[PDB]
Amino acid sequence: KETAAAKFERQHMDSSTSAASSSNYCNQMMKSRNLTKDRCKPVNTFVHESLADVQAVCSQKNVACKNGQTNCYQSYSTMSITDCRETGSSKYPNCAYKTTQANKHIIVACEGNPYVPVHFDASV
Amino acid sequence: KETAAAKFERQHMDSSTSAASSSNYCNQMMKSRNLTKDRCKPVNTFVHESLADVQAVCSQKNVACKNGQTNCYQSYSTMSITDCRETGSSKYPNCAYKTTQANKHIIVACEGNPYVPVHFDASV
Ligand SMILES: O[C@@H]1CO[C@@H]2OCC[C@@H]21
Ligand SMILES: O[C@@H]1CO[C@@H]2OCC[C@@H]21
Ligand SMILES: O[C@@H]1CO[C@@H]2OCC[C@@H]21
Ligand SMILES: O[C@@H]1CO[C@@H]2OCC[C@@H]21
Ligand SMILES: O[C@@H]1CO[C@@H]2OCC[C@@H]21
Ligand SMILES: O[C@@H]1CO[C@@H]2OCC[C@@H]21
Ligand SMILES: O[C@@H]1CO[C@@H]2OCC[C@@H]21
Ligand SMILES: O[C@@H]1CO[C@@H]2OCC[C@@H]21
Ligand SMILES: O[C@@H]1CO[C@@H]2OCC[C@@H]21
Ligand SMILES: O[C@@H]1CO[C@@H]2OCC[C@@H]21
Ligand SMILES: O[C@@H]1CO[C@@H]2OCC[C@@H]21
Ligand SMILES: O[C@@H]1CO[C@@H]2OCC[C@@H]21
Ligand SMILES: O[C@@H]1CO[C@@H]2OCC[C@@H]21
Ligand SMILES: O[C@@H]1CO[C@@H]2OCC[C@@H]21
Ligand SMILES: O[C@@H]1CO[C@@H]2OCC[C@@H]21
Ligand SMILES: O[C@@H]1CO[C@@H]2OCC[C@@H]21
Ligand SMILES: O[C@@H]1CO[C@@H]2OCC[C@@H]21
Ligand SMILES: O[C@@H]1CO[C@@H]2OCC[C@@H]21
Repeated sequence: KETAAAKFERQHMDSSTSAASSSNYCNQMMKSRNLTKDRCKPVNTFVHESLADVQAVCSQKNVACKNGQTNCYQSYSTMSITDCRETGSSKYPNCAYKTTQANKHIIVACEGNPYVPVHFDASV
Repeated sequence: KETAAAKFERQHMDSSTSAASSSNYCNQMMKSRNLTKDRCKPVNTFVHESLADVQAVCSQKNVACKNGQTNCYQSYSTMSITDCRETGSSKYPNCAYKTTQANKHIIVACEGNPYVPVHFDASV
Protein backbone atom coordinates (compact mmCIF):
# COMPACT_ATOMS: atom_id res chain seq x y z
CA LYS A 1 0.00 0.00 0.00
CA GLU A 2 1.03 3.66 -0.38
CA THR A 3 1.80 5.84 2.60
CA ALA A 4 -0.74 8.63 3.07
CA ALA A 5 1.89 11.24 2.11
CA ALA A 6 2.91 9.43 -1.08
CA LYS A 7 -0.72 9.06 -2.07
CA PHE A 8 -1.23 12.82 -1.65
CA GLU A 9 1.80 13.44 -3.86
CA ARG A 10 0.49 11.04 -6.52
CA GLN A 11 -3.03 12.50 -6.56
CA HIS A 12 -2.30 16.19 -6.09
CA MET A 13 1.24 17.31 -7.01
CA ASP A 14 2.22 18.58 -10.46
CA SER A 15 5.41 20.60 -10.04
CA SER A 16 6.38 19.98 -13.65
CA THR A 17 4.10 22.65 -15.18
CA SER A 18 3.03 26.16 -14.16
CA ALA A 19 -0.58 25.41 -15.20
CA ALA A 20 -2.71 23.01 -17.27
CA SER A 21 -1.26 22.84 -20.80
CA SER A 22 -4.55 22.22 -22.61
CA SER A 23 -8.19 21.20 -22.23
CA ASN A 24 -6.97 17.61 -22.27
CA TYR A 25 -4.68 18.08 -19.25
CA CYS A 26 -7.06 16.35 -16.85
CA ASN A 27 -7.78 13.41 -19.14
CA GLN A 28 -4.04 12.83 -19.37
CA MET A 29 -3.18 13.38 -15.71
CA MET A 30 -6.08 11.47 -14.16
CA LYS A 31 -5.02 8.48 -16.26
CA SER A 32 -1.23 8.70 -15.75
CA ARG A 33 -1.65 9.21 -11.99
CA ASN A 34 -3.72 5.99 -11.83
CA LEU A 35 -6.97 7.71 -10.85
CA THR A 36 -9.01 5.97 -13.54
CA LYS A 37 -7.71 2.45 -12.91
CA ASP A 38 -10.53 0.80 -10.97
CA ARG A 39 -13.15 3.54 -11.45
CA CYS A 40 -13.44 7.15 -12.59
CA LYS A 41 -12.39 9.29 -9.64
CA PRO A 42 -15.10 11.98 -9.83
CA VAL A 43 -13.17 15.05 -8.68
CA ASN A 44 -9.48 15.79 -8.14
CA THR A 45 -7.24 18.87 -7.90
CA PHE A 46 -3.64 19.18 -9.03
CA VAL A 47 -1.29 21.79 -7.57
CA HIS A 48 1.26 23.48 -9.82
CA GLU A 49 3.83 24.51 -7.21
CA SER A 50 6.99 22.95 -5.77
CA LEU A 51 6.54 20.04 -3.34
CA ALA A 52 8.29 22.23 -0.75
CA ASP A 53 5.75 25.05 -1.19
CA VAL A 54 2.85 22.65 -0.75
CA GLN A 55 4.34 20.88 2.28
CA ALA A 56 4.94 24.33 3.77
CA VAL A 57 1.17 24.81 3.97
CA CYS A 58 1.14 22.54 7.05
CA SER A 59 2.71 25.37 9.05
CA GLN A 60 0.47 28.10 7.66
CA LYS A 61 -3.10 29.07 8.61
CA ASN A 62 -4.75 26.44 10.83
CA VAL A 63 -8.47 26.08 9.90
CA ALA A 64 -11.20 23.46 10.29
CA CYS A 65 -11.53 20.72 7.69
CA LYS A 66 -14.95 20.24 6.06
CA ASN A 67 -15.64 17.34 8.44
CA GLY A 68 -14.77 19.31 11.56
CA GLN A 69 -11.28 17.88 12.13
CA THR A 70 -8.66 20.39 13.37
CA ASN A 71 -5.63 19.40 11.28
CA CYS A 72 -6.39 21.48 8.19
CA TYR A 73 -4.28 24.38 6.90
CA GLN A 74 -4.99 27.12 4.38
CA SER A 75 -2.18 28.53 2.26
CA TYR A 76 -1.37 32.19 2.98
CA SER A 77 -0.91 32.83 -0.71
CA THR A 78 -2.75 31.69 -3.83
CA MET A 79 -1.33 28.82 -5.89
CA SER A 80 -1.73 27.67 -9.50
CA ILE A 81 -4.15 24.76 -9.47
CA THR A 82 -6.17 22.63 -11.88
CA ASP A 83 -9.53 21.16 -10.93
CA CYS A 84 -10.41 17.96 -12.75
CA ARG A 85 -14.05 16.88 -12.71
CA GLU A 86 -15.84 14.09 -14.54
CA THR A 87 -18.12 15.42 -17.28
CA GLY A 88 -20.70 14.45 -19.91
CA SER A 89 -20.15 11.06 -21.52
CA SER A 90 -17.80 9.90 -18.80
CA LYS A 91 -18.44 6.25 -18.02
CA TYR A 92 -15.89 3.76 -16.73
CA PRO A 93 -13.68 2.67 -18.32
CA ASN A 94 -14.16 5.60 -20.69
CA CYS A 95 -13.42 8.38 -18.22
CA ALA A 96 -13.66 11.99 -19.39
CA TYR A 97 -12.74 15.15 -17.43
CA LYS A 98 -13.28 18.89 -17.63
CA THR A 99 -10.10 20.87 -16.95
CA THR A 100 -10.48 24.13 -15.03
CA GLN A 101 -7.31 26.12 -14.29
CA ALA A 102 -7.33 28.70 -11.48
CA ASN A 103 -5.27 30.53 -8.90
CA LYS A 104 -6.54 29.94 -5.38
CA HIS A 105 -5.57 29.30 -1.78
CA ILE A 106 -5.39 25.58 -1.05
CA ILE A 107 -6.55 23.83 2.11
CA VAL A 108 -4.93 20.55 3.07
CA ALA A 109 -5.09 18.18 6.02
CA CYS A 110 -1.72 17.32 7.52
CA GLU A 111 -0.50 14.36 9.59
CA GLY A 112 2.60 12.63 10.85
CA ASN A 113 6.15 13.40 11.82
CA PRO A 114 7.31 15.00 9.60
CA TYR A 115 4.00 16.88 9.42
CA VAL A 116 2.98 16.70 5.76
CA PRO A 117 -0.17 16.91 3.59
CA VAL A 118 -2.30 13.76 3.48
CA HIS A 119 -5.61 15.07 2.09
CA PHE A 120 -6.73 17.90 -0.20
CA ASP A 121 -9.71 19.50 1.52
CA ALA A 122 -10.61 22.41 -0.74
CA SER A 123 -9.40 25.51 -2.53
CA VAL A 124 -10.61 29.08 -2.14
CA LYS B 1 -38.36 21.01 8.83
CA GLU B 2 -36.98 23.12 5.96
CA THR B 3 -37.28 22.05 2.36
CA ALA B 4 -33.92 21.22 0.78
CA ALA B 5 -34.17 24.31 -1.46
CA ALA B 6 -34.96 26.67 1.42
CA LYS B 7 -32.07 25.26 3.42
CA PHE B 8 -29.71 25.94 0.49
CA GLU B 9 -30.98 29.52 0.35
CA ARG B 10 -30.48 29.96 4.10
CA GLN B 11 -26.96 28.52 4.14
CA HIS B 12 -25.59 29.84 0.85
CA MET B 13 -27.39 32.90 -0.58
CA ASP B 14 -26.34 36.49 0.15
CA SER B 15 -27.78 38.64 -2.64
CA SER B 16 -27.73 41.70 -0.39
CA THR B 17 -24.01 42.48 -0.80
CA SER B 18 -21.54 42.32 -3.70
CA ALA B 19 -18.87 40.82 -1.40
CA ALA B 20 -17.93 40.36 2.27
CA SER B 21 -18.03 43.78 3.98
CA SER B 22 -15.28 43.09 6.52
CA SER B 23 -13.19 40.42 8.22
CA ASN B 24 -16.12 39.90 10.57
CA TYR B 25 -18.56 39.07 7.76
CA CYS B 26 -18.47 35.34 8.44
CA ASN B 27 -18.84 35.66 12.19
CA GLN B 28 -21.96 37.73 11.58
CA MET B 29 -23.46 35.64 8.79
CA MET B 30 -22.81 32.19 10.26
CA LYS B 31 -24.64 33.35 13.39
CA SER B 32 -27.57 35.16 11.73
CA ARG B 33 -28.14 32.27 9.31
CA ASN B 34 -28.41 29.89 12.30
CA LEU B 35 -25.28 27.91 11.46
CA THR B 36 -23.84 28.21 14.97
CA LYS B 37 -27.01 27.26 16.85
CA ASP B 38 -26.39 23.64 17.87
CA ARG B 39 -22.69 23.48 16.90
CA CYS B 40 -20.09 25.40 14.93
CA LYS B 41 -20.62 24.50 11.28
CA PRO B 42 -16.98 24.04 10.22
CA VAL B 43 -17.10 25.30 6.63
CA ASN B 44 -19.67 27.21 4.60
CA THR B 45 -19.73 29.35 1.43
CA PHE B 46 -21.97 32.33 0.72
CA VAL B 47 -22.76 33.43 -2.84
CA HIS B 48 -23.05 37.14 -3.62
CA GLU B 49 -25.27 36.96 -6.71
CA SER B 50 -29.02 37.11 -7.36
CA LEU B 51 -31.07 34.03 -6.43
CA ALA B 52 -32.00 33.82 -10.12
CA ASP B 53 -28.33 33.68 -11.19
CA VAL B 54 -27.60 30.90 -8.72
CA GLN B 55 -30.69 28.85 -9.60
CA ALA B 56 -29.68 29.24 -13.25
CA VAL B 57 -26.59 27.13 -12.54
CA CYS B 58 -28.81 24.03 -12.59
CA SER B 59 -29.06 24.36 -16.37
CA GLN B 60 -25.37 25.09 -16.92
CA LYS B 61 -22.39 22.69 -17.08
CA ASN B 62 -23.31 19.20 -15.85
CA VAL B 63 -20.37 17.69 -13.87
CA ALA B 64 -19.87 14.97 -11.26
CA CYS B 65 -20.34 15.81 -7.59
CA LYS B 66 -17.47 14.96 -5.21
CA ASN B 67 -19.32 11.79 -4.18
CA GLY B 68 -19.87 10.60 -7.73
CA GLN B 69 -23.52 11.63 -8.09
CA THR B 70 -24.51 13.02 -11.51
CA ASN B 71 -26.72 15.96 -10.52
CA CYS B 72 -24.00 18.58 -10.08
CA TYR B 73 -23.58 21.72 -12.19
CA GLN B 74 -20.71 24.16 -12.58
CA SER B 75 -21.40 27.82 -13.30
CA TYR B 76 -20.19 28.97 -16.73
CA SER B 77 -19.02 32.24 -15.24
CA THR B 78 -17.27 33.17 -11.99
CA MET B 79 -19.32 34.54 -9.10
CA SER B 80 -18.52 36.64 -6.02
CA ILE B 81 -18.30 34.27 -3.08
CA THR B 82 -17.19 34.23 0.55
CA ASP B 83 -15.74 31.12 2.17
CA CYS B 84 -16.29 30.92 5.91
CA ARG B 85 -14.12 28.47 7.85
CA GLU B 86 -13.74 27.89 11.57
CA THR B 87 -10.39 29.14 12.87
CA GLY B 88 -8.13 29.34 15.93
CA SER B 89 -9.94 29.71 19.24
CA SER B 90 -13.25 28.58 17.81
CA LYS B 91 -15.05 26.38 20.32
CA TYR B 92 -18.81 26.00 20.63
CA PRO B 93 -20.61 28.06 21.68
CA ASN B 94 -17.85 30.58 20.99
CA CYS B 95 -17.64 30.08 17.24
CA ALA B 96 -15.06 32.06 15.26
CA TYR B 97 -14.61 32.18 11.46
CA LYS B 98 -12.03 33.30 8.93
CA THR B 99 -13.57 35.25 6.04
CA THR B 100 -12.06 34.69 2.59
CA GLN B 101 -13.61 36.60 -0.34
CA ALA B 102 -13.03 35.34 -3.89
CA ASN B 103 -14.40 35.19 -7.41
CA LYS B 104 -14.86 31.62 -8.59
CA HIS B 105 -17.10 29.22 -10.48
CA ILE B 106 -19.55 27.50 -8.15
CA ILE B 107 -20.65 23.87 -8.29
CA VAL B 108 -24.03 22.94 -6.88
CA ALA B 109 -26.16 19.82 -6.74
CA CYS B 110 -29.70 20.28 -8.02
CA GLU B 111 -32.95 18.39 -7.37
CA GLY B 112 -36.69 18.60 -7.76
CA ASN B 113 -39.28 20.12 -10.02
CA PRO B 114 -38.57 22.98 -10.32
CA TYR B 115 -34.92 21.91 -10.58
CA VAL B 116 -33.09 24.03 -8.02
CA PRO B 117 -29.88 23.98 -5.94
CA VAL B 118 -29.98 21.79 -2.82
CA HIS B 119 -26.27 21.43 -1.97
CA PHE B 120 -23.11 23.49 -2.43
CA ASP B 121 -20.47 21.07 -3.69
CA ALA B 122 -17.43 23.26 -4.30
CA SER B 123 -16.06 26.35 -5.99
CA VAL B 124 -13.25 26.59 -8.53
O1 LIG C 1 8.52 24.60 -9.75
C1 LIG C 1 7.26 25.20 -9.80
C2 LIG C 1 6.22 24.13 -9.89
O2 LIG C 1 5.35 24.58 -11.07
C3 LIG C 1 5.77 25.95 -11.35
O3 LIG C 1 5.71 26.14 -12.72
C4 LIG C 1 6.89 25.46 -13.30
C5 LIG C 1 7.90 25.44 -12.14
C6 LIG C 1 7.12 26.04 -10.99
O1 LIG D 1 -2.06 31.39 -14.05
C1 LIG D 1 -1.12 30.44 -13.65
C2 LIG D 1 -0.17 31.04 -12.67
O2 LIG D 1 1.21 30.77 -13.27
C3 LIG D 1 1.02 29.99 -14.48
O3 LIG D 1 1.73 30.53 -15.55
C4 LIG D 1 0.80 30.64 -16.71
C5 LIG D 1 -0.58 30.73 -16.06
C6 LIG D 1 -0.36 29.93 -14.80
O1 LIG E 1 -0.39 27.35 -22.04
C1 LIG E 1 -0.17 27.85 -20.76
C2 LIG E 1 0.82 28.97 -20.80
O2 LIG E 1 1.93 28.51 -19.85
C3 LIG E 1 1.39 27.38 -19.10
O3 LIG E 1 2.37 26.42 -18.85
C4 LIG E 1 2.00 25.16 -19.55
C5 LIG E 1 1.00 25.64 -20.61
C6 LIG E 1 0.37 26.80 -19.88
O1 LIG F 1 -4.66 26.62 -18.76
C1 LIG F 1 -5.94 26.37 -19.29
C2 LIG F 1 -6.22 24.91 -19.21
O2 LIG F 1 -6.51 24.50 -20.66
C3 LIG F 1 -6.76 25.74 -21.37
O3 LIG F 1 -6.24 25.58 -22.63
C4 LIG F 1 -4.80 25.93 -22.55
C5 LIG F 1 -4.71 26.90 -21.36
C6 LIG F 1 -6.06 26.77 -20.71
O1 LIG G 1 -6.21 11.84 -24.27
C1 LIG G 1 -5.88 10.98 -23.23
C2 LIG G 1 -5.21 9.75 -23.75
O2 LIG G 1 -5.84 8.63 -22.91
C3 LIG G 1 -6.74 9.29 -21.97
O3 LIG G 1 -7.90 8.54 -21.83
C4 LIG G 1 -8.91 9.06 -22.80
C5 LIG G 1 -8.22 10.26 -23.48
C6 LIG G 1 -7.08 10.53 -22.52
O1 LIG H 1 -0.46 15.66 -19.81
C1 LIG H 1 0.14 16.86 -19.45
C2 LIG H 1 0.52 17.63 -20.67
O2 LIG H 1 1.80 18.34 -20.22
C3 LIG H 1 2.20 17.72 -18.96
O3 LIG H 1 3.52 17.29 -19.06
C4 LIG H 1 3.54 15.80 -19.15
C5 LIG H 1 2.08 15.42 -19.40
C6 LIG H 1 1.39 16.59 -18.75
O1 LIG I 1 7.77 22.20 5.69
C1 LIG I 1 8.48 21.39 4.81
C2 LIG I 1 9.69 20.84 5.50
O2 LIG I 1 10.74 20.85 4.38
C3 LIG I 1 10.20 21.64 3.28
O3 LIG I 1 11.09 22.68 3.03
C4 LIG I 1 10.55 23.94 3.61
C5 LIG I 1 9.12 23.61 4.07
C6 LIG I 1 8.95 22.17 3.67
O1 LIG J 1 -5.80 21.73 17.56
C1 LIG J 1 -4.47 21.95 17.21
C2 LIG J 1 -4.38 22.53 15.83
O2 LIG J 1 -3.10 21.87 15.28
C3 LIG J 1 -2.59 21.03 16.35
O3 LIG J 1 -2.12 19.84 15.81
C4 LIG J 1 -3.32 18.98 15.58
C5 LIG J 1 -4.44 19.64 16.41
C6 LIG J 1 -3.69 20.72 17.16
O1 LIG K 1 -11.21 19.87 -3.15
C1 LIG K 1 -12.28 19.89 -4.06
C2 LIG K 1 -11.84 19.32 -5.36
O2 LIG K 1 -12.35 20.34 -6.39
C3 LIG K 1 -12.98 21.44 -5.67
O3 LIG K 1 -12.43 22.65 -6.07
C4 LIG K 1 -12.03 23.40 -4.85
C5 LIG K 1 -11.71 22.26 -3.88
C6 LIG K 1 -12.75 21.26 -4.28
O1 LIG L 1 -28.00 41.54 -6.80
C1 LIG L 1 -26.69 41.07 -6.82
C2 LIG L 1 -26.47 40.19 -5.63
O2 LIG L 1 -25.18 40.75 -5.02
C3 LIG L 1 -24.63 41.66 -6.02
O3 LIG L 1 -24.05 42.73 -5.36
C4 LIG L 1 -25.16 43.59 -4.88
C5 LIG L 1 -26.30 43.28 -5.86
C6 LIG L 1 -25.74 42.17 -6.73
O1 LIG M 1 -14.74 41.17 -6.10
C1 LIG M 1 -16.12 41.07 -5.91
C2 LIG M 1 -16.82 41.06 -7.23
O2 LIG M 1 -17.84 42.20 -7.12
C3 LIG M 1 -17.75 42.74 -5.77
O3 LIG M 1 -17.65 44.13 -5.79
C4 LIG M 1 -16.52 44.52 -4.91
C5 LIG M 1 -15.61 43.28 -4.91
C6 LIG M 1 -16.63 42.18 -5.11
O1 LIG N 1 -15.76 46.74 1.02
C1 LIG N 1 -16.06 46.08 -0.17
C2 LIG N 1 -16.17 47.04 -1.30
O2 LIG N 1 -17.58 46.79 -1.84
C3 LIG N 1 -18.04 45.53 -1.26
O3 LIG N 1 -19.41 45.58 -0.99
C4 LIG N 1 -19.61 45.46 0.48
C5 LIG N 1 -18.24 45.87 1.05
C6 LIG N 1 -17.34 45.35 -0.05
O1 LIG O 1 -13.94 41.62 1.03
C1 LIG O 1 -12.93 41.23 1.93
C2 LIG O 1 -13.57 40.51 3.07
O2 LIG O 1 -13.12 41.30 4.30
C3 LIG O 1 -12.01 42.11 3.86
O3 LIG O 1 -12.09 43.31 4.54
C4 LIG O 1 -13.03 44.17 3.77
C5 LIG O 1 -12.93 43.66 2.33
C6 LIG O 1 -12.17 42.36 2.48
O1 LIG P 1 -19.31 39.87 15.84
C1 LIG P 1 -20.37 38.97 15.78
C2 LIG P 1 -21.41 39.33 16.79
O2 LIG P 1 -21.82 37.96 17.36
C3 LIG P 1 -21.06 36.96 16.60
O3 LIG P 1 -20.64 35.95 17.46
C4 LIG P 1 -19.27 36.30 17.94
C5 LIG P 1 -18.90 37.60 17.21
C6 LIG P 1 -19.93 37.62 16.09
O1 LIG Q 1 -22.97 41.04 8.58
C1 LIG Q 1 -22.87 41.51 7.27
C2 LIG Q 1 -22.35 42.90 7.27
O2 LIG Q 1 -23.07 43.53 6.07
C3 LIG Q 1 -24.12 42.59 5.69
O3 LIG Q 1 -25.34 43.25 5.65
C4 LIG Q 1 -26.16 42.83 6.83
C5 LIG Q 1 -25.18 42.07 7.72
C6 LIG Q 1 -24.20 41.59 6.68
O1 LIG R 1 -33.65 28.65 -13.64
C1 LIG R 1 -34.37 29.43 -12.75
C2 LIG R 1 -35.82 29.41 -13.11
O2 LIG R 1 -36.26 30.84 -12.81
C3 LIG R 1 -35.06 31.64 -12.60
O3 LIG R 1 -35.08 32.68 -13.52
C4 LIG R 1 -34.14 32.37 -14.63
C5 LIG R 1 -33.38 31.12 -14.20
C6 LIG R 1 -33.93 30.83 -12.82
O1 LIG S 1 -27.27 11.93 -15.84
C1 LIG S 1 -28.05 13.02 -16.23
C2 LIG S 1 -27.36 14.30 -15.89
O2 LIG S 1 -28.54 15.20 -15.48
C3 LIG S 1 -29.74 14.40 -15.63
O3 LIG S 1 -30.59 14.67 -14.57
C4 LIG S 1 -30.09 13.87 -13.41
C5 LIG S 1 -29.12 12.85 -14.03
C6 LIG S 1 -29.32 13.07 -15.51
O1 LIG T 1 -17.64 23.88 -0.81
C1 LIG T 1 -16.52 23.97 0.03
C2 LIG T 1 -16.77 25.00 1.08
O2 LIG T 1 -15.48 25.84 1.06
C3 LIG T 1 -14.61 25.32 0.02
O3 LIG T 1 -14.22 26.35 -0.84
C4 LIG T 1 -14.50 25.90 -2.23
C5 LIG T 1 -15.68 24.96 -2.03
C6 LIG T 1 -15.32 24.34 -0.71
